[PDB]
Amino acid sequence: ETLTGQYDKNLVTTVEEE
Amino acid sequence: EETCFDKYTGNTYRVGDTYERPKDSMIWDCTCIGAGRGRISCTIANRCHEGGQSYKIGDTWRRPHETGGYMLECVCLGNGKGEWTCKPI
Repeated sequence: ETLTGQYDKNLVTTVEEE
Repeated sequence: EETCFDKYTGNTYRVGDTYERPKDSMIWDCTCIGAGRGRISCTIANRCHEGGQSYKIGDTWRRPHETGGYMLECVCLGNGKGEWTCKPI
């Protein structure tokens, strides 16, 4: 089989800080 | 002359500067935006993070399957979710 993975569903990938 | 300050890298940036930020055991791609508030935008959406390593979308690597012992080819597809595959080759 082809193994697969990805980030947790609830991980935010893009954030802004001010 | 508008700048940002990034407390994780400890550096000060110019609007438009891009740089890596190590945070939460990942590398982020950051952009100094400014926008009247020293705004920084950072993203892991163009990367994958697996096995203690940060990969960019398009990266490929090869490694044996940890049980089967046969060779895998792995690829960071990304797709906004750190999507990687490893395919027997």
